[PDB]
Amino acid sequence: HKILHRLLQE
Amino acid sequence: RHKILHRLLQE
Amino acid sequence: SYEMTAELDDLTEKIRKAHQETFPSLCQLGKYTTNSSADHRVRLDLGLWDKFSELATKCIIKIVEFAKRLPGFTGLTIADQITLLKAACLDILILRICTRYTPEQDTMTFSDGLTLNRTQMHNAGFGPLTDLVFTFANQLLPLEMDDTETGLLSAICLICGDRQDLEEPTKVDKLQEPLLEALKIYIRKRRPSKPHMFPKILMKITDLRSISAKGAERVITLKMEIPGSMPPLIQEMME
Amino acid sequence: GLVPRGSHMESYEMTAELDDLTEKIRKAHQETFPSLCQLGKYTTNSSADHRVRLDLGLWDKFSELATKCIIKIVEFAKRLPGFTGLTIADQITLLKAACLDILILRICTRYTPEQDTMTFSDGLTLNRTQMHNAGFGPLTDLVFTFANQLLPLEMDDTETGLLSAICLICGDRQDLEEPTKVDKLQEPLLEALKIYIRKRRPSKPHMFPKILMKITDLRSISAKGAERVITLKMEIPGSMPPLIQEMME
Ligand SMILES: CCCOc1cc2c(cc1/C(C)=C/C=C/C(C)=C/C(=O)O)C(C)(C)CCC2(C)C
Ligand SMILES: CCCOc1cc2c(cc1/C(C)=C/C=C/C(C)=C/C(=O)O)C(C)(C)CCC2(C)C
Repeated sequence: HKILHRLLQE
Repeated sequence: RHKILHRLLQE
Repeated sequence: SYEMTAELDDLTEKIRKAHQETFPSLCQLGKYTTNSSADHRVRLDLGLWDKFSELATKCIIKIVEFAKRLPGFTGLTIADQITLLKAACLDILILRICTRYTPEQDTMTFSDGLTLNRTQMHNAGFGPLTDLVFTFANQLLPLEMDDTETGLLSAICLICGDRQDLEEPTKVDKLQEPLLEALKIYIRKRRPSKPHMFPKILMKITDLRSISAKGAERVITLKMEIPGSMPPLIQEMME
Repeated sequence: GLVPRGSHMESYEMTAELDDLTEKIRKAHQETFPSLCQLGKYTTNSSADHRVRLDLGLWDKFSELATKCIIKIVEFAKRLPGFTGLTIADQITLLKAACLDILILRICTRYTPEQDTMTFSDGLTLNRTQMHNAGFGPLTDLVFTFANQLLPLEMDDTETGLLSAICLICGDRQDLEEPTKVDKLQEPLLEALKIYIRKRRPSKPHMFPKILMKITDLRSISAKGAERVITLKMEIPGSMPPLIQEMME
């Protein structure tokens, strides 16, 4: 979940 | 068509 | 004697009775087991499929009897009565079998007492849906729903104005409203120290509908694995 | 002008904390999902005439818009109070579980019944056959029927946002690390919704359970969305947009 994890920690 | 359900309803 | 309280108690009572006289409770059943493929999962055990689909057929007959006892259900059009039974059949079957789950043995018990373990439930035909159904049956056990809640939930699932192709969806919508009100008053009477039990219990239907959708897909794959037709009543309900 | 005197003017208790939560959910929804009245509509003529297997042209637009709305749903989630207080694993688990459900709810609030159309966040407006050809396939009629069933509830942005929030913040999702903390987040969301519905529709009492049941319809539909992901994967050349795959895995 590379994208999702990035959007969530963004 | 199947007959069972209608016969069960009319029961 | 406030009027709607009186009417809702009348409704609550006959739905508990309808569920009780069409679905024996776990403590009333003399359990027995079978050793048919109970230790390893297989694609299908034909002997288990036969017994299980026979017991399912008999419970669908009881589900029809249950529906005929719901107030107003036989006031709907014939085609709507048929459409609602087909659309809720698996929902109510799932709900019923989950009230028959024994956690320590990891078993489900059918209305003749047959008690199958998780592997046997798989081999009988659950197949890939097995853990989902068993997981759902463990999530319901803490709630400890009685016959009234299980009957009301089954009625709510059956009398549902959002099913495709009803001829009088509005009449069915209205018929569902006292069922929702009766469940809410009953939960509040029974679980006083519990705030949001009405929404919690109600949205368990969400799980039912998900599982039941998956069970409709399972029927398709099962037909390719059974060297024969399913019982005709199951064929009719699953169209 | 003058507001004439009615009869039996409703009383309600103080619910100041839930009032503010209600306002926050409303703003979060509005700011991550424009309303139909604030969108400038436009059509295409691509395969508006008859149903096809997949309009490969409409699917490009639909999937890109879908990508963008998943981003908006992550933004909406981050604005619900407490959501970012959950572990990242639970945030991901909650979003993956509810994404398609919320996206269905959102697109059904963009239904224009007279025209039989749905409108996307850039204004793109497709009729029923075009929604079919865009990738809805055998689910078109089910989604359009849900959208019609929503109309008599006359939901507004507050109820739509609160229902989305409740669908996302659900302690029942499998593989949650702190499912009890998620349950605590959800309880005031259920309360706010119940109080809002009472205040807005004082003359219709059954509306809270009736609106709650719509979630159970959403799950019936998104449960079939998985099966469609696999059908679509075989019809499209090349890959599914990667964020869509992360949400459907
Ligand atoms: C998704 C999984 C759900 O479980 C089921 C799956 C299926 C079926 C029924 C059930 C249930 C819940 C049976 C319940 C029987 C009872 C309650 C018997 C009894 O009290 O004696 C039928 C209709 C037989 C065939 C198709 C599949 C395999 C999909
Ligand atoms: C996880 C991604 C979900 O998005 C979708 C993906 C899919 C579907 C619908 C949506 C929805 C409901 C999109 C809504 C977009 C909006 C509301 C756009 C906007 O505001 O601009 C169906 C047709 C069910 C089949 C499966 C796939 C994966 C192709």
